[PDB]
Amino acid sequence: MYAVIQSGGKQHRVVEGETLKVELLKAESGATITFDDVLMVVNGDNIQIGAPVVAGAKVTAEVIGHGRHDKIRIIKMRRRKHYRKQQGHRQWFTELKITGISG
Amino acid sequence: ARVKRGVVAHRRHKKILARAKGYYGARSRVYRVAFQAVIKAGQYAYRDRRQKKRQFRALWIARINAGARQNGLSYSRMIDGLKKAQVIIDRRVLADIAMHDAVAFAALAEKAKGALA
Amino acid sequence: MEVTAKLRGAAISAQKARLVADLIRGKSVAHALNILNFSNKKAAVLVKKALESAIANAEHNNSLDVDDLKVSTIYVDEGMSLKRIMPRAKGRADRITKRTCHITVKVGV
Amino acid sequence: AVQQNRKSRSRRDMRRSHDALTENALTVDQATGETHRRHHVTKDGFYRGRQLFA
Amino acid sequence: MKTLSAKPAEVQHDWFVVDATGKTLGRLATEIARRLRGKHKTSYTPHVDTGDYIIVINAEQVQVTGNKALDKKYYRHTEFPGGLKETNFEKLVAHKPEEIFERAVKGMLPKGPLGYAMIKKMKVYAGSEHPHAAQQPQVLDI
RNA sequence: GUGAGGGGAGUGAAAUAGAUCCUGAAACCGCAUGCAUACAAGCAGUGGGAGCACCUUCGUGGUGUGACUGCGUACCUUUUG
RNA sequence: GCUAAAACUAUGUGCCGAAGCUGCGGAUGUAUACUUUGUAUACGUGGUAGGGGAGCGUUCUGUAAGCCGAUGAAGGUGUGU
Repeated sequence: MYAVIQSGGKQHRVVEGETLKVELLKAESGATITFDDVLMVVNGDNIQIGAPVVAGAKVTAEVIGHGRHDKIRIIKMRRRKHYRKQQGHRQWFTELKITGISG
Repeated sequence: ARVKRGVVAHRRHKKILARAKGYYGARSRVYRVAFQAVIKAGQYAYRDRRQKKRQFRALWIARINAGARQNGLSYSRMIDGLKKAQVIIDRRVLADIAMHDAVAFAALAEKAKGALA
Repeated sequence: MEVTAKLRGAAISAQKARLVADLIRGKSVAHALNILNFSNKKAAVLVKKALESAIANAEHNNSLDVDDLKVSTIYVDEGMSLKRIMPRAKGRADRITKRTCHITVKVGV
Repeated sequence: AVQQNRKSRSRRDMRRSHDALTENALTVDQATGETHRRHHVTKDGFYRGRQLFA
Repeated sequence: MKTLSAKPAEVQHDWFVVDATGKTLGRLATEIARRLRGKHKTSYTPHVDTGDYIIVINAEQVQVTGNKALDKKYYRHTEFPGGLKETNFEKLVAHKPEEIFERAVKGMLPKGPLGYAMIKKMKVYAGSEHPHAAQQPQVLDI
């Protein structure tokens, strides 16, 4: 079994027990998140592709925690024009652990 | 109040040289050359954070084209057929399935050509 | 456990002494002594002095056997230079550098 | 005529890559047992058995 | 890091044989270059060689249209002053059939070490026989 | 070589405080280990990325290196540029 | 490299294609309402010469006959954050 899910404006292909990082969510650590907008479920020969979505499919995951990625440096410089500026960045994320996939 | 510059100046130069680790020749030893090298690296990184998305989309499209032509369709016809069939799976997942699961991709192509018909 | 000898302030360029150093790096002490004894380089005399000093230290201070020793480590460093003046044509003067070097020899079994 | 750019340490060492020294031909003299330079009289005046100095 | 690149140790190269009798030069060359580069495989990776081996037989029976048999020119320069040498298609095909295919496919492959490695997988022969029976090539009709 | 210089012993809290001797940065020059490098053309990086070596909580981990590959003609000043 | 084109004329159906637009996450300027709020909504955030606003570090004076320090200050050299 593997499934296709939507989260954070992007799509993921997941299997049971996978740990993945998605865009920051408002759920608390230790909570359960349920996806009911599954796009595709595959079990060997059994294939289900949703027209927009698969009716009745579910993917359940647990929230592990939140964090920030590694720092990125932004540099801008216009040569011969006396211009230069800099800034740093660290993007937020949420970590999920897939606990159940049902078609 | 006379101020000496040594400690702060040494700290700034040492930070620049530390960021210049790994470059060839004077680019990792000499402060002037190293300082010019770090700024150019930053500019390149800024540009390539935009170029990366285009490069990966091109890779996905090529793999989807190969899978479609294995199943008897072209890339453009397969994309149009999926759009007509209302499937909204994106190219990244489509290319992953094309690489790692031939049967599922064959099912997707069957759906697309059935919608095209 | 290596035995060390140092020769500091030898009046020769380190670039010239290194040619002799890499000639004997890693060899048996008897073979190195033969090479130095029949070399015609000026640095051979200095390198031989350092090597015999190291062998004597190993034999006397540490009570080792000369038959098993080898040249395990050797390198040449730069020393303090002397500054001189050389007069050239038309009233111009140039600076002359007289270079020295330090020689380090380690022997071990 | 002079350089327009300073030469790097890598190219300097590449030029010097042909500067290594070479060992001489040494041989143990059978008559006296000492190591001597091949085809040369020993330091104490022996060559192929004959002696030069009384 | 969910999009994976092909691993060179896991790439399988297959052997195909193509007969050039009566085919158009460039329209055969494009397909040959595609299969040499590996564009027909779902594991295609730009920095990895994934293509196949292509043997070409009857290389002197390839064709060109129009008046290109007499009018198409091949140039080279020996780097001595005035050293430009010139030939045409109909003499070159009689003399060295393999160099025509070399030029045509080299112009369509990438210019670099990977391209040099890719072009090594094409074997061109004038007659109808090839010495690669041990590799058991499969007939490919392109 | 009754030289210079060093290795022991000894003094001292400390001798890599040993005489132009507190601390001992950078340019510059050596030795050692790991990886890469002798069919390939350019501001030397950047975004990808196989393999190898060591460490390891054995990992979707850490450190070093970087085959192959897309893009890419330094900085300052003065100028319509 | 291309000739019932991979050329030219006309028509049609798809697709590719930018830092443009949309999606998700984050920061900030101004204004309107919450009738303190730091909160929501709306519109903005390419920049030379210039104008305006807000800050980081360095040496010295008071606070300081205080607080830290041979169970190790300043300085030097790595690592993590």
